[PDB]
Amino acid sequence: HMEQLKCCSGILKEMFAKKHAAYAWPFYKPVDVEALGLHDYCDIIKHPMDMSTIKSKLEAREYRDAQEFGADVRLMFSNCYKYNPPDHEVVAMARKLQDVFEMRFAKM
Ligand SMILES: CCS(=O)(=O)Nc1ccc(Oc2ccc(F)cc2F)c(-c2cn(C)c3c(=O)[nH]ccc23)c1
Repeated sequence: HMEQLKCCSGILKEMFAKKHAAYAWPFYKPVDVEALGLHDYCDIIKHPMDMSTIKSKLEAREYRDAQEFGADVRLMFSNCYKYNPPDHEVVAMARKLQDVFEMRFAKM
């Protein structure tokens, strides 16, 4: 669990890395529903999640294990797939970032 949670910090650090920035940047912070004018976002997405919130939960030792960390990462992606139409550019970006996560998560 302790070394597992250190590995999860490594995965999140890679997701924040410069080489993935072109598709990862919309996931860096909570979706700003007000600034973006997404008036129905909170109605559709009951549990918003983003990379800064996951980073804070890891630092606060809120995750019991890798499975709990992985569930929040998958929630962030699931929210994006649920809210948006399948052809939305942000959905294409979420899948590219999910490619990064799934590889690392499966090999830990
Ligand atoms: C850093 C968080 S922020 O809120 O500070 N910045 C920000 C700015 C633009 C955004 O939108 C797009 C981003 C890239 C595109 F290629 C198309 C977009 F429309 C979003 C955004 C993020 N997510 C998960 C969604 C989503 O799920 N649907 C709609 C919008 C968004 C967030």
